[PDB]
Amino acid sequence: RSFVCEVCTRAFARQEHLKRHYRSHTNEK
Ligand SMILES: [Zn+2]
Repeated sequence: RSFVCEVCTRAFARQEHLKRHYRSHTNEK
């Protein structure tokens, strides 16, 4: 019911967190 990093399947209260979180998963900005 809340964004979830399909990568580490991490859920956050904010989207930015996810996005920014991904930054690590890769390097796409
Ligand atoms: Zn993740």
